[PDB]
Amino acid sequence: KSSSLSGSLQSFFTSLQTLVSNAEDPAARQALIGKAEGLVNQFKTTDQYL
Amino acid sequence: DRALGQKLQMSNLVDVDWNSVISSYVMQQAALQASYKTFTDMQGMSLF
Amino acid sequence: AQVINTNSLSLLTQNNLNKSQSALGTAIERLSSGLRINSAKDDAAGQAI
Amino acid sequence: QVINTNSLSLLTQNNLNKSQSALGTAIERLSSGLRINSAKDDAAGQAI
Amino acid sequence: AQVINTNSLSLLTQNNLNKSQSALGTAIERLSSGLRINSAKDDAAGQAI
Amino acid sequence: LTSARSRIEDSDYATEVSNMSRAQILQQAGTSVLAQANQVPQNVLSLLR
Amino acid sequence: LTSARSRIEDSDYATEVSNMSRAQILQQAGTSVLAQANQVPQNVLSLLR
Amino acid sequence: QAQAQNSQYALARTFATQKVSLEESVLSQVTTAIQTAQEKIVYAGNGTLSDDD
Amino acid sequence: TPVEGNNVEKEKAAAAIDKTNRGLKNSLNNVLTVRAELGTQLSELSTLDSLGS
Repeated sequence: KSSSLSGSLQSFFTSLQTLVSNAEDPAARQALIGKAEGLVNQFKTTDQYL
Repeated sequence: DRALGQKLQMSNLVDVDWNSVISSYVMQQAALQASYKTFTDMQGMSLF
Repeated sequence: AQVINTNSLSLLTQNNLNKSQSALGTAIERLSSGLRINSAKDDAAGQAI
Repeated sequence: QVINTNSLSLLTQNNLNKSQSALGTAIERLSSGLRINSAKDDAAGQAI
Repeated sequence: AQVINTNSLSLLTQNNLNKSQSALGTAIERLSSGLRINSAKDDAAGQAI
Repeated sequence: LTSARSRIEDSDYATEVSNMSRAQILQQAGTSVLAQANQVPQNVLSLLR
Repeated sequence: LTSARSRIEDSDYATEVSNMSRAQILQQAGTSVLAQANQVPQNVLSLLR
Repeated sequence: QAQAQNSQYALARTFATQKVSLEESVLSQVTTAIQTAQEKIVYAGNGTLSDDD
Repeated sequence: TPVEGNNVEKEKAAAAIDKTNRGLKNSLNNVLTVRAELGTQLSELSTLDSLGS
């Protein structure tokens, strides 16, 4: 219960926030894409186990 | 910097952590001991 | 159904030590470098900015 | 706290530079005997 | 009780240290500049007047 | 720009130092408990024979 | 010339300090494992039965 | 969740101060410029000046 | 290319200089973006391997 889905989820929200203040920045946008990929990864990985 | 990176690279190929091997080693020592107690007891019966 | 043999308790312990080791490595690296952000692993947006 | 960047030192250096410019101006004018030593001081006044 | 994952007293102390840091910086700044007012943070209405 | 660059880049030594202490204590304690853990199979061998 | 000669001559203090420490630890480990290693025949024999 | 909330606010505040301090500095220079402009204007009110002055 | 004594060449060289300033800005931003992408993957990998272990 530290790396479980929630932990990644709030981290994605955190990256989205940091984008909200630097709207033009390409780097932040790429970072948000990556965080989204990680989030979906955890979702599907747990679903695989079930 | 490149040399440090490749140094750490080499370790991953050839080195091994001590905790893992040590932990396995002690246990397997004990397992061998119980195994031989098997022999001791069967021989002790064997005298019949 | 017990792990006296596999230890388990021992393997478990070990993994926690790995977590602590990673924490110590990060702390040492940052404290020696003087920078929180030493590589793209620290942050993406931070690196760029 | 931060080890590697003394922001306050930079700020104090900037203030030192301010005072330095004022000091240089004072000495220059004091020595020349003139307020208008160059076009910088009072351009139209210099022309007049 | 002794919790080793979080030394609460440490964070408690760190906050107060930062508290001090701010005031020291302010004092040194004012002493250097020769002005009570340096930035609008100091005194807005006074800045204007 | 120097101030902002600092706030993004630099490390806060007190934070990493306390993290260091946390990590060191964790590592030593965990190695101790791991030694006792590896003995646990010895406890059960003494149990076993 | 003095600096250039130094770069050919001198031994790096930190590097060799670390090497010496590593070597002491390795030799300690080797000696202890050797004690247990000679015990190995001792164990297997002492169990004579 | 609440911890992450506070962290997000921390990031936001960092960026906000980043903008605002710079704005203040440039405005201070602007104020100095306006002051010296006014100073020049008074000079213009002088009636003993010829046209090239 | 020498420019002294001439016109045209001085201004042409200045134009190329400004062009390169702009281009360097853009290239810097691009490289930083790629570095950001790599950093994100680099961070993700450690979480993945802890999961696996």
